[PDB]
Amino acid sequence: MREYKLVVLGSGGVGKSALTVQFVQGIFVDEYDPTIEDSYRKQVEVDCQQCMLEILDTAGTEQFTAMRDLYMKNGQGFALVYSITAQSTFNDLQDLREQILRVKDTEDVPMILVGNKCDLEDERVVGKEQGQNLARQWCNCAFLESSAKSKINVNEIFYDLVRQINR
Amino acid sequence: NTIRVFLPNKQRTVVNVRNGMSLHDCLMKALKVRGLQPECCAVFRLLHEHKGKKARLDWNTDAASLIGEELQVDFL
Ligand SMILES: Nc1nc2c(ncn2[C@@H]2O[C@H](COP(=O)(O)OP(=O)(O)NP(=O)(O)O)[C@@H](O)[C@H]2O)c(=O)[nH]1
Ligand SMILES: [Ca+2]
Ligand SMILES: [Mg+2]
Repeated sequence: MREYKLVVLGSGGVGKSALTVQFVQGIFVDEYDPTIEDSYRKQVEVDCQQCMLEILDTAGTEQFTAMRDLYMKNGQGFALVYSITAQSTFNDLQDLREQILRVKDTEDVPMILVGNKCDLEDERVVGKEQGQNLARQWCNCAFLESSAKSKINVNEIFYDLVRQINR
Repeated sequence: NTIRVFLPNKQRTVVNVRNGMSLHDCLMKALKVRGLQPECCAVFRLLHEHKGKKARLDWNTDAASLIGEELQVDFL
């Protein structure tokens, strides 16, 4: 079956791992255990088709970032995640999107902007239109707000990337 | 204080080793989130000196003794 290489990017503590393991294992990771290096693979069914998904979960907090360029070179689709409870994580994404375009050398790369922790509405410091308005600037890229905890739009992040790659 | 582990289905993880952990304790969470059960797998130490050989390890091995070693988990 066909393989899809996805990379989950974003700053520390935004929920990259929580979204990933909720997607592959249906487990909610409550603890904050900073990632060093982790890759997951799971056979799924997207639009009546069985396919292999490779998901590289990156370290939001690392000292050496030389490998990021290589992860971007080999990935087919990218999920840029921020947390709606921390403004700096949202601000940090513009650099990641610019770096990806630079490495792929095209403005048309499968991508989805994800605002995680949407279940913490009372703690929101990044508005939804603020998030939607950033995605429109990035050539109208996909955008959604999720929650690894409540299971809101978790599967959607990954299926959408598979769908953009299929076009 | 880490160990890189190659897992089945072309997966990989780098785990932190806290003094006192057995090989089973440090890989527990990484295996669980991928639905892998240690009792159905063998774990090896990759021998780089002997071009491609692996040397099987006990799941109860002291993990701190393996810092710097690259490992491989396979199914039985
Ligand atoms: N309430 C709420 N908490 C969340 C959500 N997603 C993740 N968390 C919590 O936020 C913390 C950080 O999540 P984690 O997945 O570890 O983040 P990360 O982006 O992978 N961190 P790092 O880059 O260091 O690896 C964890 O305690 C996790 O349970 C969410 O949608 N809702
Ligand atoms: Ca080594
Ligand atoms: Mg993580």
